[PDB]
Amino acid sequence: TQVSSGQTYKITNVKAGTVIDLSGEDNKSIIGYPYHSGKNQQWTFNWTGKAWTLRSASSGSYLGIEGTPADGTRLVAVNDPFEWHIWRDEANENAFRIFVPFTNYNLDLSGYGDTTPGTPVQLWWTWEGLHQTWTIDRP
Ligand SMILES: CO[C@@H]1O[C@H](CO)[C@@H](O[C@@H]2O[C@H](CO)[C@H](O)[C@H](O)[C@H]2O)[C@H](O)[C@H]1NC(C)=O
Repeated sequence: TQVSSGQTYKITNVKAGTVIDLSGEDNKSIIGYPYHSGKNQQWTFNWTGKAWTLRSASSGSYLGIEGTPADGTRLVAVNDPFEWHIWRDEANENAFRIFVPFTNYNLDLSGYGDTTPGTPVQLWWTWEGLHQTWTIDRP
């Protein structure tokens, strides 16, 4: 399936198999969680003209970040559209990396893709670890 502006997707960690999930505990924290077709596990993509924004299908908040980009920066739901660069992974072209634009920081399921439900999604410097790679497909 092709990723296209206006469409809504789930985003699955290649290492863990859990998906990017807007925590039901606080409707703010971004975690890895097993997929149950929740709307808090579905993200509406928009191409702005220069980057992607990801809108929570349940809350209407956007996938964004907790502070300035760094190793360990938490992802959180934010009010305003937050722009991402999204590229195919170089080794596995069916998967993707999601970067803060013009940085080397990409989404990373913490604990090296810890499968535990509630594992935070964070930024980390880009490297080959598969917990930084994600499939994007229909809910
Ligand atoms: C009423 O308590 C909340 O119930 C929700 C439904 O079971 C639950 O939502 C899930 O949260 C997890 C993360 O903890 C994940 O986001 C799932 O996709 C959600 O369905 C809340 O966690 C419950 N707890 C609290 C404290 O609200």
